[PDB]
Amino acid sequence: LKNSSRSAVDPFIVMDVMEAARRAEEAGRRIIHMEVGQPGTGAPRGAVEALAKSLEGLPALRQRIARLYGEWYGVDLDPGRVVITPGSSGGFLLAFTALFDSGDRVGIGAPGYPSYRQILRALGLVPVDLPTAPENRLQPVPADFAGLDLAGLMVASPANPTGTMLDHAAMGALIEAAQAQGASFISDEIYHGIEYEAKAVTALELTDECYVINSFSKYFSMTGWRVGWMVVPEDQVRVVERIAQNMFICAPHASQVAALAALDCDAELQANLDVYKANRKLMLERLPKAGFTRIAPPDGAFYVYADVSDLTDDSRAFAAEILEKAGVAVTPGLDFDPERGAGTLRFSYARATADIEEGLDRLEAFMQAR
Repeated sequence: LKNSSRSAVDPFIVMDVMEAARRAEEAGRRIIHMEVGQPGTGAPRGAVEALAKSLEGLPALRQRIARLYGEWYGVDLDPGRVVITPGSSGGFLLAFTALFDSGDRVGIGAPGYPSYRQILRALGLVPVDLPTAPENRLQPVPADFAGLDLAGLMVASPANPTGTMLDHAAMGALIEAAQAQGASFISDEIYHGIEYEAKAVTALELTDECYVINSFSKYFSMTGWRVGWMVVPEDQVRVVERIAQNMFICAPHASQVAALAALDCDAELQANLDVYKANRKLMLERLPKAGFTRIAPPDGAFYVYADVSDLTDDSRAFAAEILEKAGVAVTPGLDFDPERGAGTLRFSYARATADIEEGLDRLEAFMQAR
């Protein structure tokens, strides 16, 4: 069988460390997992209870999400504009299908989420990586795409892998600039909720002419459940609905029952966030001490993105050495930034505080002996 061009997506560099981590554990070694981009926790107890009862999208879930926009952002949102998706992959599929045609160019910041470029290519679209600068908080600025003919622009705040966020001014400027050159604006708000001192800004606070993509996988701690949502303009709901119907793309009902309930599990989800707050405090104090002195500001999410060019020429080899010798799994930067990632690393602090404490001890000892 002959394969297509769109099928030649790139294998994730992080697979070397994750498999090596699995091999380490099979041989008997406890590894501290600082490589995963998912919460250490499962679905909140109230979500699990709700599903268990039922065993013994959804209008109520759309309505509950709409309420979240008022309570979190002071945005009055019609639930008719909330589309329930099978997660963020589903949201990206639906957004890109609604908005772009074969060969359309879509601007994405580098460093960024590895799957953006791959999903765009897989659909016959053209990802255009925008190398972002430290002085710009590793977020795109209008100048980054003023020279580029783009059909769309995608931004993330808090971002993977950096944790950096876009404040109201930064988001406004981006939206104004996108709109002015005909680039459809997509706001990835998947890590909203996982926030420290900076307040997340929904693109809905600045415009309705945007697609917002979200998920229950992060703050709501339902990674694995394949449920999320998107918000689209009033005039775009029917476009999305027909695609979702005609392509049968929707969240499992079991997952929708759980997510409805998860939205009211504020106490548990804030407890998870207290853990992230404690771990972040530890990362910020102890990583410099270990030799990781150049990091992007971890405004939100649970990542630290480090420039390690003083320590190594090849973050892939360096991550492998950290695993072998320190028993700590970290992610090379190459998946996020193919041009500059050989000199960067991403740490995740989504695990228990004791695991982070342990990870930092291991890192410190390794870097001393190195």
